[PDB]
Amino acid sequence: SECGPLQRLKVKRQWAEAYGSGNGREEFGHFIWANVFKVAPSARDMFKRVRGDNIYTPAFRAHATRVLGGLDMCVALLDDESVLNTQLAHLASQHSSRGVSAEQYNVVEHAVMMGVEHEIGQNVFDKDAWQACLDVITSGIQGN
Amino acid sequence: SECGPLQRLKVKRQWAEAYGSGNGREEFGHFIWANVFKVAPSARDMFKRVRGDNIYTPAFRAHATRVLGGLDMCVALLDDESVLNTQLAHLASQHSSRGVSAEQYNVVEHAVMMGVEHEIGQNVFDKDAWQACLDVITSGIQGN
Amino acid sequence: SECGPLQRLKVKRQWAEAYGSGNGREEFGHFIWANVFKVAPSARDMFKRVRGDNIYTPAFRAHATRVLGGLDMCVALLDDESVLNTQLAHLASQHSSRGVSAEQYNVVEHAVMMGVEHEIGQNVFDKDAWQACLDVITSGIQGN
Amino acid sequence: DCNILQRLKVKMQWAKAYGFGTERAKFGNSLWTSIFNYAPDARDLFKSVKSEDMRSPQFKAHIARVIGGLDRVISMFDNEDALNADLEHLKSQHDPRGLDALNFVVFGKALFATVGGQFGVCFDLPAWESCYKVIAMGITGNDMFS
Amino acid sequence: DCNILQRLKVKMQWAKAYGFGTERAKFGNSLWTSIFNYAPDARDLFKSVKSEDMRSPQFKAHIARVIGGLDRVISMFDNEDALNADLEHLKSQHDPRGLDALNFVVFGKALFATVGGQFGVCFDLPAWESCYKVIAMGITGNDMFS
Amino acid sequence: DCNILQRLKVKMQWAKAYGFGTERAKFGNSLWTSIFNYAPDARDLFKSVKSEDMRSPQFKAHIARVIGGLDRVISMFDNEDALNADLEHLKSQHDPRGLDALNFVVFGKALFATVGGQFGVCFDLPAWESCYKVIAMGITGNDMFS
Amino acid sequence: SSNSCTTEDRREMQLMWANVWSAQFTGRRLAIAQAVFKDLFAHVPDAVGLFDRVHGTEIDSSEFKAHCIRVVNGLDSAIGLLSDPSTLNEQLSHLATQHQERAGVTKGGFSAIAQSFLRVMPQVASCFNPDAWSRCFNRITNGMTEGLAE
Amino acid sequence: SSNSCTTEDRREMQLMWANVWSAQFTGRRLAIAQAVFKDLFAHVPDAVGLFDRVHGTEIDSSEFKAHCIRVVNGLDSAIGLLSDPSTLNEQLSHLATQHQERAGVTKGGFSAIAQSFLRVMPQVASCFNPDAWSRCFNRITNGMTEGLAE
Amino acid sequence: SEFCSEADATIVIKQWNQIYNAGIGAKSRWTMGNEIFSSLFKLKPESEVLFNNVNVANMSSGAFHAHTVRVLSGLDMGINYLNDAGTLTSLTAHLAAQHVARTGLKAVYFDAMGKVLMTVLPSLIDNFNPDAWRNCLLPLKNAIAKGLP
Amino acid sequence: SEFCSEADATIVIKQWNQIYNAGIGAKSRWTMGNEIFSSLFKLKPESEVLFNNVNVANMSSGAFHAHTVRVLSGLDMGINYLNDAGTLTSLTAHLAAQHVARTGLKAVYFDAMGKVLMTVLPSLIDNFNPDAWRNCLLPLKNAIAKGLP
Ligand SMILES: *[C@@H]1O[C@H](CO[C@@H]2O[C@@H](C)[C@@H](O)[C@@H](O)[C@@H]2O)[C@@H](O[C@@H]2O[C@H](CO)[C@@H](O[C@H]3O[C@H](CO[C@H]4O[C@H](CO)[C@@H](O)[C@H](O)[C@@H]4O)[C@@H](O)[C@H](O[C@H]4O[C@H](CO)[C@@H](O)[C@H](O)[C@@H]4O)[C@@H]3O)[C@H](O)[C@H]2NC(C)=O)[C@H](O)[C@H]1NC(C)=O
Ligand SMILES: *[C@@H]1O[C@H](CO[C@@H]2O[C@@H](C)[C@@H](O)[C@@H](O)[C@@H]2O)[C@@H](O[C@@H]2O[C@H](CO)[C@@H](O[C@H]3O[C@H](CO[C@H]4O[C@H](CO)[C@@H](O)[C@H](O)[C@@H]4O)[C@@H](O)[C@H](O[C@H]4O[C@H](CO)[C@@H](O)[C@H](O)[C@@H]4O)[C@@H]3O)[C@H](O)[C@H]2NC(C)=O)[C@H](O)[C@H]1NC(C)=O
Ligand code: HEM
Ligand code: HEM
Ligand code: HEM
Ligand code: HEM
Ligand code: HEM
Ligand code: HEM
Ligand code: HEM
Ligand code: HEM
Ligand code: HEM
Ligand code: HEM
Ligand SMILES: [Ca+2]
Ligand SMILES: [Ca+2]
Ligand SMILES: [Ca+2]
Repeated sequence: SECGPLQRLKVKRQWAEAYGSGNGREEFGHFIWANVFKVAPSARDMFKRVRGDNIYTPAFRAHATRVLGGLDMCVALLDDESVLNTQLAHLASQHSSRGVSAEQYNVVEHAVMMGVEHEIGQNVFDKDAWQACLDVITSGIQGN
Repeated sequence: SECGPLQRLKVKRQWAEAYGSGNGREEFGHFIWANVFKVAPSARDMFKRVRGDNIYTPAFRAHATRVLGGLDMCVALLDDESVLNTQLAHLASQHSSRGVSAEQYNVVEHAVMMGVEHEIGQNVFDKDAWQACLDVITSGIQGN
Repeated sequence: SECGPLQRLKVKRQWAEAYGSGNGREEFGHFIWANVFKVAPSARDMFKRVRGDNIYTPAFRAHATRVLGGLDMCVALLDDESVLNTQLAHLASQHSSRGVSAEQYNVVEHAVMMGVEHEIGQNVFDKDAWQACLDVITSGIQGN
Repeated sequence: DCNILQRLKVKMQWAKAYGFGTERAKFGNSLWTSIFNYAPDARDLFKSVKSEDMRSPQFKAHIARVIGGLDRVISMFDNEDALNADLEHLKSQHDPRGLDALNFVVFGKALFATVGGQFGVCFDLPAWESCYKVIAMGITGNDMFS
Repeated sequence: DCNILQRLKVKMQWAKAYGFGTERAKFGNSLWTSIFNYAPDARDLFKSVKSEDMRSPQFKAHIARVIGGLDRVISMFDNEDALNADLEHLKSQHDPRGLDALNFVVFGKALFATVGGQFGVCFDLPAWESCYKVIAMGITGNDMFS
Repeated sequence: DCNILQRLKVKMQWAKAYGFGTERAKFGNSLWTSIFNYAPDARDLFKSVKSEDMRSPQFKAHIARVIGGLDRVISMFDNEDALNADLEHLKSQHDPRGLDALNFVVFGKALFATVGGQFGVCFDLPAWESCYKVIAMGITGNDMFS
Repeated sequence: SSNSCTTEDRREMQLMWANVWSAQFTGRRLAIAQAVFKDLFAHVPDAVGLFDRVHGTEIDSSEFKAHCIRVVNGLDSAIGLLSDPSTLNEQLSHLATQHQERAGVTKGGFSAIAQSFLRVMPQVASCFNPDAWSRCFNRITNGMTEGLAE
Repeated sequence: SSNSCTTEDRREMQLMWANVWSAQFTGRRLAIAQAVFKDLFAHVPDAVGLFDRVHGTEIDSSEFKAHCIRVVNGLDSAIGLLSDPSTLNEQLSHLATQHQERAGVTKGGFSAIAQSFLRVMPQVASCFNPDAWSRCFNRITNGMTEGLAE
Repeated sequence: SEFCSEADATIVIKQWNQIYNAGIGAKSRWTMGNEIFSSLFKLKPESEVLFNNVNVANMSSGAFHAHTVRVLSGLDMGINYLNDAGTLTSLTAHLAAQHVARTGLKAVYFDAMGKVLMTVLPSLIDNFNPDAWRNCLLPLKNAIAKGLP
Repeated sequence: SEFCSEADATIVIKQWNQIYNAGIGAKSRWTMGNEIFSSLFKLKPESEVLFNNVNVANMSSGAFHAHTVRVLSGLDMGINYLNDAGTLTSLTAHLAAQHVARTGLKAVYFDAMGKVLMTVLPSLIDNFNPDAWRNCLLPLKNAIAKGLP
């Protein structure tokens, strides 16, 4: 439903836990994008400069590292609207010229969720909270 | 092929084994429905009263518990046509007003099979037996 | 990109490793075909004589054993164009009367890759090398 | 007594205590070592199957045959018809042996002590005593197991 | 060569590698599996002792007899008299078999590979090669082991 | 002899026994301790590489160089051309050292004893003896390894 | 004894085989494949003709090679199937009918290529067990020669 | 010594870092981020100007904060990539070109923010290893300052 | 004398225990008895007449059920004693003395029973192993039916 | 003196053993020799002339193959002795005395060989680790090519 205060705390953690700290990260990433490009192989035409054809190459993993690295920045701020918006914003001016359809900001949302559930287990995963707050982060990159 | 006598025994067991006894059940369920709604997200519009939007919530898990709990009742009777029909029947009068397409009684059949195989391993899973007998249980809820 | 000399060595190994030696083979196979027929259930109409309806039966596993057994023969020769072609050829005259669409020689290619990655892990899997050399083996069965 | 509830129970406790494979041979050797210690004399009744030595394949095979039977009998506790058909079939095989029904009482205690000592404290002694009286009456016929 | 120093040595390495009890049967089965793989043909020379199957008690007994002999022979390496008396006694038992001395060469390599692979890196290949030529010459007589 | 079948074999047994990393240094130290015990004298032929002490990095490096070579040579057993090209290249490096070919025989026994004692009972002594005669003939040239 | 290919025989053959035969070593295969046929022919001369469509006379012909590897790779598939007998049967009979549509192929043909293996394996594979191997090589051919003349 | 960032140095830095820097603790990050820049500036005055588009003068400006966190979160991504060097290189050069299109950014700029970290870490992270940390902080910046003026 | 290797008897005894033990509801036993004989008969109906005493007239009679159970119970004792050649040899000799001292029993009948089991069981057992069973089951058949014309 | 940390040498020695050992078919060795030199040359063709004796004229000659093998064999001994600075230091000094007492060998050539390996190997090794190798391989290069103008 709504990305309230409580939901932002439970998300900060669940993410931090699943985003690991530098071991199962290369796997986290690979798991999300190998879901994005399966539900939307069309999308890979946007990551032409970062080898979207083969998500196994360094060049691309470096990309996904850059993406998920950003998703962090944001989640890390779901509990600070001020400095949060100031980033979601600094991110909006970066995905405008890339012509990204809001429909795509929703296929990645799901992939991320399929991966975080994958990492931390469905038994505990909280969707209404992950679906809620993730939206907030995308409806900020889309400039709102 | 046909849900003979032998096939009903091997199914009773394989199910009982995969349906567990109360531990990996919440996972059994979650695994089946997270397959149903992936091959037919359309279907979730029928489980509106049991939160079909988020298969992670209690309300819904309670639902799936109710469903798979019924599937058991039936499998538990594949070796007793009398008391079996009397249940498949008592179930038919319950899914009529719900307007369920026989096509759907076949997407759930597969999901169940994808989960039982998942639990007990493909190396032993017996499809012709699971496809056969499962049909019999659905062609009874459909009133035949 | 191109199936060079280096790429053929790294593929010979990665395959041999994932093709196992006779233990996780029945699983290797089952994993590939249970991907082929999910992305192209249409295809199962060609394996009518080897029970393509239920990839769990012996008759069919024996088939997949025959197929993957051949894929080996070939990979085993990516480092010997002479005796290699002489096999890819001996294979072309065998899949002509079977009317196989080159589109299908590409759905199996991917399935094989989804399985080899599955066996040996994405962290090491080399796509550009697997996509490259696999093509070479199919563009030989297709008679070129 | 020995209602179906206890029959389904004695079946589980048994199946458990009896085990499979080597377990069976071992369980039987303990049961018979119990019988011949409860009633030394009972032993001479089996000279034909080399009861001179309990380890001889002749006698191990006998043990295999009997408690092997006990297994099948108990396995039918939930089917009066079959159970009685086969419980009868045994009476005819045992009648001519002219066996004092008192040993069947020992086989009862031997059996109990072995299943109970193998199954652990939750052994249902009553259920077992009752449902075994059914097997004895069916085999011996003596109104001692009524 | 094969001076006493190496004789006392080959005795220790052997006694060690050969072991006792089950060890012996096992060591012998490896030595003969080595012989029949070094020279497949050599096998048909033993049809009389059921060499059709190496696990048959007929052949296991043969292995027991031969390397059992090898053991005694080597055990006398330090007594020329006895060693020669018995090394002769064998020549007469083997002469009539009309055996190509070439197999005795295989028995040499088989033996070496087994003692060496059982005793570890410190296997004295030279000492062993020499002192075995003594046993072969004593049995076969062929000037191939000179 | 030393047909390709045995060449592919000696390669596997070797690669296995030789190991990698520390294994190599260790295997070599055992092989050379075998050589200097098989032929004490052979040692003085290596004064230039500090053979006064086998643990000195000077000599450990020599061991690394030689059996390091043995490794490469054996690694080419399946390519007559290369094998011979490099087997020749060694002859020229060793010719001027004016080395008695008899030591190459010891290096043979040392090698065998170490691979066999490291690889276990299934060591193919014959295959190894044959295919090593190829390396010796290629290096020494002496018709002793024919 | 029984002569049956026991589960132990299976694990052993499977292991010894696995090391010597794998896509890892191209060349390890060729060497073995040729060796076997080359051993058959010199023991069963009028057998080269059975393999004419594959240059049985030219052991090095890029055609016979691709052949040799196919036959042995056939055995491989089988050996690996000793782990799943239900499947191995379906696979050994499909190979049976498939070997009947060929001519002069006899139960005695196999018995030869069988000695062929028993003399070849021990040269490349270390720790070979003729007895165990044989009990399972036979287990496989008895399913191939199902419908065949002596 | 060699000064190379060894696998051990990597496991250690990764660990010490992991505890102090994670999405779990919003506020743990800010505190460190600011601390670093606040240490740079007071050591390299004419450096505030390089960060004008992000209010380098207003350490608390909601803009510079979002900045500070971005830079350090950049280091995070890298440190976590010490586990997969092939990728870390592609990622450290993309960061190299990206730091060249900025002005007054020098190899000497980093060397400062490097002392910045060496004096800041030991205050928040327990069990800090200046030597190991340094060998790997440098390993990362040498891939960033690839194309840059002293 | 010698039946099957140990690891074999093992695979067989495990799978067998999966579908046959005293903990199984009389409802399944029955289904197996019938299945096994309704398959034996369709293969050798000439043998159906041998089961008069056991009321073969009706395969659904408490009389006939007991018979299939004591047949399967005897095949229960053999499989579970596979690891003890000693006793198993005697147990199978004893079973031959009976099936022989009985008239009209042809060895080919047992062969029929063999094929029946080989075909029937895999429908009940997970990943049934045809080979392990063949190596263990054949010796049993021939040992039991040793003397049957 | 000091080459690379232990855990490093470890990662390197493992990956190296994966693609280089006496169990590998002469067919791959060749492919590596060529690959490595056909890449060295395209980087420094001026160096191709140094390999006359080894018949560089033809890179497909049993003569030249042996040379790439003994080069790679020497690089085999270094990687496998990374955990023993003592001996490794001597082994690399010995290799310098030779590459130097040889004319026309420029240090920049080795640097070329370094980049070649760094680029070539990752095509053969799974999850090749550029860093571990750099920390271990660089010391080797400089140690071997210590004296080359
Ligand atoms: C094969 O042989 C069997 C022989 O039956 C078996 O062996 C015998 C020696 C007995 O020991 C049996 O226990 C054993 O099954 C033939 O089938 C049996 O035949 C009997 C008939 O005597 C079946 O019994 C049915 O009828 C009983 C009693 O019915 C009477 O009493 C009830 C009151 O309890 C009245 O309501 C009835 O009007 C009648 O007067 C009864 O308990 C059952 O019927 C009830 O339950 C059914 C539910 O299953 C309902 O559908 C009925 O409406 C009713 O309420 C019995 O059906 C006995 O069941 C069978 N056994 C089997 C396996 O079914 C069999 O015919 C022969 N094969 C052939 C055709 O050749
Ligand atoms: C680079 O140098 C090599 C030098 O070759 C290498 O070094 C030499 C010193 C030798 O030690 C060689 O073993 C080694 O490869 C040049 O290439 C080699 O050149 C030879 C020619 O002498 C190639 O050999 C081919 O020919 C032989 C013999 O052919 C004659 O005899 C056969 C009967 O066996 C007759 O059928 C022929 O008519 C002829 O009279 C033969 O064994 C091969 O040909 C057969 O096999 C082929 C299958 O691969 C078939 O396609 C043929 O139809 C025929 O049946 C050889 O092809 C030798 O192979 C090459 N080596 C290589 C790597 O191929 C090379 O030319 C030079 N580079 C250049 C061009 O500058
Ligand atoms: C979850 C929200 C997202 C975040 C936080 C995010 C973040 C980022 C970042 C930090 C960069 C690169 C910055 C740089 O180094 O220059 C980037 C690049 C990019 N993003 Fe996103 N992104 C998000 C969603 C998406 C979506 C949904 C798409 C569309 C399919 C997308 C497409 C791209 C493309 C095409 C690039 C350029 C890559 C390149 O430089 O070659 N992003 N994103
Ligand atoms: C495998 C066969 C099936 C069984 C045994 C089964 C059983 C049940 C049971 C026991 C209930 C709830 C009873 C109650 O507590 O009031 C139920 C409810 C329901 N079932 Fe099924 N069902 C089956 C298949 C299906 C299928 C294929 C659909 C369609 C997509 C479906 C849709 C529903 C719906 C919409 C409800 C009502 C849930 C609610 O009360 O909110 N069922 N089913
Ligand atoms: C990766 C490349 C492929 C290889 C190496 C391969 C190999 C083989 C082999 C060895 C056989 C059976 C030979 C025999 O025993 O008679 C076979 C049969 C067959 N293959 Fe393929 N195949 C490949 C791809 C495909 C594809 C893409 C299709 C199409 C969907 C296909 C369809 C078939 C069919 C329908 C049969 C006949 C099965 C039967 O006999 O009942 N194959 N293949
Ligand atoms: C309920 C428990 C018992 C069962 C299930 C049982 C079962 C059997 C069976 C199946 C046989 C042999 C059938 C054949 O030859 O094929 C047998 C034989 C025999 N039983 Fe029992 N029995 C039981 C109790 C007893 C008792 C208490 C005695 C008395 C001491 C006894 C004495 C014998 C004797 C003397 C034989 C003949 C052995 C021979 O010479 O072959 N049994 N029993
Ligand atoms: C030095 C090594 C050998 C020793 C100590 C040895 C010892 C013996 C002994 C003690 C016997 C049987 C004596 C008896 O019957 O009581 C024997 C029998 C025999 N040996 Fe050897 N033997 C050796 C090598 C060989 C070799 C190399 C061959 C040749 C292939 C060979 C072939 C035979 C044969 C054919 C028999 C007769 C077996 C029979 O039918 O009973 N032996 N040997
Ligand atoms: C086939 C086995 C052998 C191989 C592969 C081999 C290999 C080598 C190699 C590669 C070198 C040094 C090359 C260099 O300086 O760069 C060498 C040196 C030498 N080898 Fe061998 N060698 C073998 C057997 C022997 C034997 C049996 C002897 C005799 C006792 C021997 C005596 C020497 C000596 C004296 C040196 C010179 C050491 C020095 O002062 O640097 N080698 N050998
Ligand atoms: C048990 C071991 C054997 C195995 C595994 C085996 C396997 C095979 C295979 C896989 C093929 C080719 C199938 C295809 O083309 O798709 C084949 C072909 C053939 N096999 Fe065998 N085989 C065996 C023994 C034999 C024996 C003993 C003979 C008898 C002389 C024989 C004669 C042939 C012939 C004549 C062909 C046809 C070759 C051609 O296409 O020109 N095989 N075998
Ligand atoms: C090695 C540690 C460093 C890391 C990880 C790092 C990381 C980053 C990142 C991630 C960005 C923003 C990228 C984006 O907007 O998508 C950035 C921007 C920037 N960095 Fe760094 N940086 C480091 C050191 C430095 C140093 C030493 C200077 C020099 C004074 C510097 C100056 C800048 C500037 C001027 C910007 C642009 C800020 C803006 O957008 O207004 N960085 N850095
Ligand atoms: C290997 C499988 C078989 C086993 C384990 C087996 C076991 C037994 C046993 C335990 C008995 C009971 C003896 C008694 O009354 O004490 C029996 C009886 C009998 N068996 Fe079998 N049997 C087998 C196969 C067969 C076959 C294939 C036939 C023939 C078609 C057959 C025909 C009979 C007959 C006619 C009786 C006597 C029934 C009566 O008393 O009325 N059995 N069998
Ligand atoms: C680190 C990598 C390198 C290693 C491990 C290495 C190793 C070796 C070895 C072991 C030899 C053989 C010495 C002998 O004959 O005993 C050798 C020879 C030689 N190396 Fe290198 N080398 C390397 C790099 C280079 C480079 C980069 C060049 C120059 C372009 C080079 C040029 C030569 C030459 C010209 C010879 C002599 C060839 C002959 O005898 O005809 N090496 N090297
Ligand atoms: Ca959304
Ligand atoms: Ca259906
Ligand atoms: Ca393709």
